[PDB]
Amino acid sequence: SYETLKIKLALSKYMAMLSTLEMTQPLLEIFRNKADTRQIAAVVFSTLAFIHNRFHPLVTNFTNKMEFVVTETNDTSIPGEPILFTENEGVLLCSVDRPSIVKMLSREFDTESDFSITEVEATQYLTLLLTVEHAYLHYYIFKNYGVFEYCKSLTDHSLFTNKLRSTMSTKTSNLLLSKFKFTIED
Amino acid sequence: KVRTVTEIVNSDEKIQKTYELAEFDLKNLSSLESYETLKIKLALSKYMAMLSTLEMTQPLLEIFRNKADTRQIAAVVFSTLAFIHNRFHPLVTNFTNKMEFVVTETNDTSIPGEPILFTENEGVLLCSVDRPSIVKMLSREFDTEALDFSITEVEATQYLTLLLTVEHAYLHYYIFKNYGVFEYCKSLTDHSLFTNKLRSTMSTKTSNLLLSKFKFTIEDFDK
Amino acid sequence: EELINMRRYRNAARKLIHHYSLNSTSSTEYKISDVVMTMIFLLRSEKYHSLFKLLETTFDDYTCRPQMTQVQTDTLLDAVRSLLEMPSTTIDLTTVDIMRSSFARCFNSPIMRYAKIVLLQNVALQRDKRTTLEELLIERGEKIQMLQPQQYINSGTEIPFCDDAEFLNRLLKHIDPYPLSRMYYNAANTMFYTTMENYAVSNCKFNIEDYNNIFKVMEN
Amino acid sequence: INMRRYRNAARKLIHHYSLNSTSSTEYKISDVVMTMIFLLRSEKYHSLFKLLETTFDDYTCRPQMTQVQTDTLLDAVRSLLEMPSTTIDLTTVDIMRSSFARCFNSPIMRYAKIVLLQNVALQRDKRTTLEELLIERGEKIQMLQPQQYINSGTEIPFCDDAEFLNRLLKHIDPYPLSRMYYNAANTMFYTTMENYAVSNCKFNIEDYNNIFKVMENIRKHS
Repeated sequence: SYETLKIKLALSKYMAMLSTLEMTQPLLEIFRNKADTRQIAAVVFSTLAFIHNRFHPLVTNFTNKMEFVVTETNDTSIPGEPILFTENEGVLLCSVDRPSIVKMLSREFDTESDFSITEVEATQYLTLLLTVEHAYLHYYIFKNYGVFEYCKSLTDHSLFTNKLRSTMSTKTSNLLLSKFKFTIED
Repeated sequence: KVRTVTEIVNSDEKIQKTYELAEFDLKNLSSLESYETLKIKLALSKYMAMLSTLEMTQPLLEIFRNKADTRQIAAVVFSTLAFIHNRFHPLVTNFTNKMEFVVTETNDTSIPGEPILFTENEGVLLCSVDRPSIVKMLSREFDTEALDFSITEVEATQYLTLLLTVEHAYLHYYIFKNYGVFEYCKSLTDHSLFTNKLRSTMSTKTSNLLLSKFKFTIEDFDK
Repeated sequence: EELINMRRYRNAARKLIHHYSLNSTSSTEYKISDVVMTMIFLLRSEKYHSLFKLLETTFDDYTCRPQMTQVQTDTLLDAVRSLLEMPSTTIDLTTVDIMRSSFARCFNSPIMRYAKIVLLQNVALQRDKRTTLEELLIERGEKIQMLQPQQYINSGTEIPFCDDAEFLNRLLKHIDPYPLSRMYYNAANTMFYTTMENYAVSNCKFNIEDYNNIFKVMEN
Repeated sequence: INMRRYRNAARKLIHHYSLNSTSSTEYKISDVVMTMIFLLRSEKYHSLFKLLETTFDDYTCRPQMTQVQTDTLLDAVRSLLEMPSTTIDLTTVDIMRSSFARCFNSPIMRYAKIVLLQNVALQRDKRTTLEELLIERGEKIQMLQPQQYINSGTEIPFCDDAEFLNRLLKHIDPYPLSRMYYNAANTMFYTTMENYAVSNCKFNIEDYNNIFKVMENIRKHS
């Protein structure tokens, strides 16, 4: 359908962004190694900018300054919240669990010029992007709503649920996450 | 026992699967501090119970002191070794070979680190021990801990500490048994090889060293 | 003491003591025996022994009275003069205080320990199956923020409007006709698997309905 | 003149340098000074006090005590540790003396110079080596028959009532944990390097570094 067409189109454009400026890693996932510093942030920052500009094309250049911490310990760990971002004083600082990401991205997966591509590994992009989407929710919340409701929502995710911003659409229709539905069974 | 359902942009039904409750409680208990503490304490309890069964084991440090009777010393050694054998694997509960054992009374036998010495010839496996230094090792155990049955923590301290060195010896004996004199000597030159050899050892149960660190300042590790 | 070669030890101790004076600092050098000798000498010299026992105040938070007769204070300062050359800069309470400060800055528990191995504690779990992630946040306290943050890529700012056909269209040729649905299914599976595991690890447990709300995104 | 307090410090210092020094940050230059003063006061111990003060890089005409005088000295030592259950060999005390020599020869200041070494002062003008351990050898073992073997209390015993053993366990639950190790295991089997008392072949950090790489495997392989 036209829907599938546009979905794979957005997928392909995600591959285009993945054709990143640096894209220097021999890996698919630098995260495989403890050593990296810059490429982590490169990927993250880039993906965030991409998402935001998709949500609206009305941004020139994505804010430049930011700072980061790697997190790799149970102390650092926050179940449910693999990635975190705040523009404190307007200055973005952010954190991401290397092990928590890797240990499950790498998990076993179902299986039902050559220049050829593999579904599951592509899907890694999808899943990670979903995590970024979850983050962005709260991000955009706090962007216009105060610390009180921000912090509250960080647990009451339902708070933003069943409240529009402009409309139930609010261009969310133009976001891929809208196309999915789920329920935990009894 | 749980199930899961998911849906799509299209009306084309859903995907479903089940997931099993057990693993999650299993893992949280596998990290449950109290659980592991209980495990190690249970091990120590088992050992002390075997001591009680062993002719109602008498006061330790003096029993080891005084040169009174080699018999009880040898019995302690043998029983502890069998206990470790059983813990690491109950599957092969024991080992037949009889032998006498050597006590030695002189610094001139001093082996640094190793207090206990396996040896063999002519099919007569044997082991040997310098009591004096070990007596000193046990003696003076302030155990400051500053920071009805008379079962004090104090002598229990030694009752534990023995086990560590006995385990260390058990390693060497196992190595020799599997590979004999050449590997045994080449190893007891330097313990460093142990893991590189024993990578196979996916044993069902775990060594004592739970505290996961025994380190001191980097300095003086000079090239 | 017969043994202590009183004259020699006196001379050495004096040379050490001078380092409290601004001009003298013992050439930034000492041997701890040098210090040790001085207290002994003062104990052997009663003219000083009084002052010495008083200067036990130097290290001791509680040693006895400051208030002594004017004559008594002179009885101390004169002994000081005798010990020293007393060429100028006449002995005074200012000198006394400076001395005391100098000892405070000298005796500061300088180390002599040798060795002792170190352990660590590596189990999160404490007895609460109930734990909310909220109170776990209270635990975390953003304590990590005490730890230095790390610069971003410092690329400046950009939006990659990467219009393409050279690579893009050949990518499009790999239309990749796969059950996108079931891959999404797997993705969601693993994502809740991650969070479920991490909850278990924390010993936290939660209302599944909250997760249902979290997922509940789409409308109209 | 708090002779009492000074002694109280001194005894701690004695244990700290001798053996089983479970204490931490025992060192205090003022306290050791109080120790020296206590020694001076100890007319009966003036022999030891003079011996100790003698510690300098000269040490020609060591005390050369008659064995009787050494025995009385050991009596003093035990009476002053007040833990007399053993009389340590004089050589340990001389080694602590060498440590005190290091203390003297120290213009060392606010810098946190932990001594961070086992003192090499046990020498008898000899040299020693690891493969030479094979030459230290068990020729003696070959010269000795093992004392005996007998079957009595024979063969394979096994565990008693779990419930009774839990009864006993309840006495164990109160006690702290792992501090027992940090006292006994740490101190004792660090200081086991004392075995280098045999002409001091050097210690080797390297094999002691086994510990992490060996224990890790438990977690590494679940």
